[PDB]
Amino acid sequence: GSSGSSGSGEKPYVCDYCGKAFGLSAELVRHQRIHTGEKPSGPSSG
Ligand SMILES: [Zn+2]
Repeated sequence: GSSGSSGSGEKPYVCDYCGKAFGLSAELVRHQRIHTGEKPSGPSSG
């Protein structure tokens, strides 16, 4: 039962769907992907 991920600070680019924080917009966009799943070309989803 491991735990503890202290390091990521409050970022200006935080998602609303789930509520994730991202320092760079790119990180936020690529993330939103998890929320938008369509035409999945290849076994990749978790
Ligand atoms: Zn999200």
